[PDB]
Amino acid sequence: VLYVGSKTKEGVVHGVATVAEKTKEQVTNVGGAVVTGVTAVAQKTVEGAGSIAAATGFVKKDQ
Amino acid sequence: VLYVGSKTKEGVVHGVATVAEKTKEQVTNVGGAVVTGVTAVAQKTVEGAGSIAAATGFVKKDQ
Amino acid sequence: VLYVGSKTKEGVVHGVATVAEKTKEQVTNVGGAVVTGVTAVAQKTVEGAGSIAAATGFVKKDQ
Amino acid sequence: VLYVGSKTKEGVVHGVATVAEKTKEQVTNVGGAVVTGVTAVAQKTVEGAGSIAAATGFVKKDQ
Amino acid sequence: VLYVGSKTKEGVVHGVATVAEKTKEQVTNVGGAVVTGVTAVAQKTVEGAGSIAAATGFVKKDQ
Amino acid sequence: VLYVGSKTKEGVVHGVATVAEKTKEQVTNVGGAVVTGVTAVAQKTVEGAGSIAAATGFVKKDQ
Repeated sequence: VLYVGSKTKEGVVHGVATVAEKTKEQVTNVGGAVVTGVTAVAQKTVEGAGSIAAATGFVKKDQ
Repeated sequence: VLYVGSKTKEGVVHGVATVAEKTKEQVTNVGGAVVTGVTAVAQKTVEGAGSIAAATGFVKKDQ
Repeated sequence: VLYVGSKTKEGVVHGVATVAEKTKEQVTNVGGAVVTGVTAVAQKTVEGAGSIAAATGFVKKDQ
Repeated sequence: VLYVGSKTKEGVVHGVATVAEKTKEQVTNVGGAVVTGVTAVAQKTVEGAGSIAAATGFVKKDQ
Repeated sequence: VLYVGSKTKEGVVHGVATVAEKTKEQVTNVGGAVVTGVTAVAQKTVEGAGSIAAATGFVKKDQ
Repeated sequence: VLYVGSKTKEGVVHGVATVAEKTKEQVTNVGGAVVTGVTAVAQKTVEGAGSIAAATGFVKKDQ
């Protein structure tokens, strides 16, 4: 018995109950980015950059 | 018994109950990006960049 | 018994119950990108960049 | 326009999301009654006795 | 316009999200009554006795 | 416009989110009554006796 990786739990979501009552919901975007309504998300990365809900703007490079 | 990778659980979502009552819901986009309504998502990456709900804008490169 | 990869669970979604009542739902796009309504999605990548719901804008390269 | 019975809603269940993870579940009965696991039930009675989940025991009448 | 019964809502359940994780669950009954696990139930009665989850015992009548 | 019964809401349950994690749960009954786990229940009665979760014992009548 070495158990280098034994019974683990990483990057895990469980047992989520959610209600959302909304009569009106609007999103208006003119350029850029909008991220809305992220729920019950799990991720695991090995040797990388992990972004869950990352809104980024204009990425310009002018020479 | 070495169990290098034994009984694990990574990048996992389980047991999610969700209700969403919305009489109206609009999204208006003019250029750029919009990400909405991501639920119960799981991902695992090995040697890579993992993005779940990533809205990015204009990626320009001018020379 | 070496069990290098034993009984594992990665990039997994299970046991999801979802209700969505919406009388009206509109999406208006004029250029760019829109991603909406992603639910119960699982992915695993090995040596790659994994994106689940990634809206990206104008990717220009001018010389 | 009299609208004696207009747009009503009585004895109604709507928009229910439910998850139930149970590895083991036993019921042992020796006489009597057992009622278990009633979900999302609606009833309307007019001039009567309405019982949804009513477990009753030995109803004896000896003379 | 009299609207004796106009737009009403009585005996109504809506928008319920529920999760239940139970590794073991036992019920042992020896005579009598047991009522368990009633969820999202609606009832309306007119001129009657309404019981939702009513466990009653031995109803004896001896003469 | 008389609006004897206008837009009302009576005996109503809405917008309930519930999680319940229980590794073990036992009920042992020997005669009598047991009522457990009633959630999100609505009732309306007109000219009657309304009981939601009413456990009653031995109802004897001896002559």
